[PDB]
Amino acid sequence: GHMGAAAAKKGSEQESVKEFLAKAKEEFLKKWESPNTAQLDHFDRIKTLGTGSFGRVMLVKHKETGNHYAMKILDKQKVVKLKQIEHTLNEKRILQAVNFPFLVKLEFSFKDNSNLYMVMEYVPGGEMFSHLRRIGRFSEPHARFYAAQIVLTFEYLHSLDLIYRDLKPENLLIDQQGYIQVTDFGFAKRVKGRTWTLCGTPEYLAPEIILSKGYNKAVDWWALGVLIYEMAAGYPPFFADQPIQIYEKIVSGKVRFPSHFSSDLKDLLRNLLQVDLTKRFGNLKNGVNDIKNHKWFATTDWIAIYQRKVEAPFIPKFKGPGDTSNFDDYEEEEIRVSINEKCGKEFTEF
Amino acid sequence: AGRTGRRQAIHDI
Ligand SMILES: NC(=[NH2+])c1ccc(C(F)(F)F)cc1
Repeated sequence: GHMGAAAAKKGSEQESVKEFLAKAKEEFLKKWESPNTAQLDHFDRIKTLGTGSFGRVMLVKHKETGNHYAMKILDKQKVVKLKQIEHTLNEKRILQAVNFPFLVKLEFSFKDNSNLYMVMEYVPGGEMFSHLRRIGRFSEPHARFYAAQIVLTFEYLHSLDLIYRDLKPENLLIDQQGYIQVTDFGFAKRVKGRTWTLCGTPEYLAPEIILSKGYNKAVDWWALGVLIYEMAAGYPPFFADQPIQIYEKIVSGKVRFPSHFSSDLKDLLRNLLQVDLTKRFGNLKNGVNDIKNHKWFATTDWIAIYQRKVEAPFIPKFKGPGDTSNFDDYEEEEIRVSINEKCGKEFTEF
Repeated sequence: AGRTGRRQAIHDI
């Protein structure tokens, strides 16, 4: 066979994974079942680090301790649509319950008359997105180092019946050791089988989402294929100016690869970017092991990645606590808190 | 030709 000895080690390794995930699910459930840890005036606001339709993320400094954090601020009056609301509750509850080396750590959450707040660990190395766009593309070993962390993170999340649903370089921060921190759980959801919301980012949507089919955690493995392609090529596989054109390309079932992609890489991506769910890697009898044991990952020491023992390909420069040099600049708008509570009943659970 | 800037997610397409 392909493995000689090496097969016994891999099997024992797989059994240890099971053991780890069983303990991880016990810890998750304790926090999921039995979960206002601060207020706004406990923080100095320093700089906007990112913006979206519903609010912004700011670097803040805790007045008492002097620790720096990333504060996600959501305007309750922009979180209007039904699924926008449910998703905000998913995000908070999931983040407070998970624990994994490549997932950002939530520190505080609270709300006031106008906004919802989630205060998480600050990751000063910046978004993968901006490093990727600056250099163009990552070499295959570099992309593989990041991909391995996502594989392990999705193995963890899926074992807790959590689907992530917004994988992309914008959501992956680089920490001071050069490892990944997944940092936005706004589309994550606990799903025991299928779910039906039409949501995500166009370039990363699995075909079954676009086709309004009930779908499962395999959409994350499709998105992993998009991510690895984008990291190694510098652009994603389904690439067009308008969302409707992107959707047509995704559903077609056709992917073209750069001539510099290794044959091992193309093989992996053809099995991830597989429209047929009975054939998509991650969704088969052997689950995530079809991915972890693929030839493209032959050099990957999965345990060593988890334990953060592998030397990173890139270490971001940091000038000191609070440094924002690895982030882009954004327009700064004052945080105004209304005198009257807004949307109290719709966010009573937050 | 495609989108090169940051991409916004959609909560309900
Ligand atoms: N350090 C952080 N946890 C953090 C920083 C920036 C963003 C952004 F990508 F939205 F900009 C999100 C989270």
